[PDB]
Amino acid sequence: NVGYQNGFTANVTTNYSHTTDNSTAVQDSNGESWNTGLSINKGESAYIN
Amino acid sequence: YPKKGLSPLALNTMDQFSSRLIPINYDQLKKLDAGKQIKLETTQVSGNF
Repeated sequence: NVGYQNGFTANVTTNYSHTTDNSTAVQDSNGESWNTGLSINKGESAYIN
Repeated sequence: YPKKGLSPLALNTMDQFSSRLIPINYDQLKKLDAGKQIKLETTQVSGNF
């Protein structure tokens, strides 16, 4: 960075860093289901008397 | 003040002890591109004898 404060001024900065991390988690689940359905045969489908 | 056959002086050297630079907009730049020029004017001086 450069600028003007009581005359000209300048500054050069360097930087480095190193981070670590760890974590846990727990997950639950529940569910239901329904199902209906039809079947048929086209041809030979009906009986009579 | 620099005598016969020397180097010139400086104005607003970047140091501890200066003043700000003088800015020019686009219009006065265009006027310098045209035929008007810059006059230096010494209002009043100060010395001793």
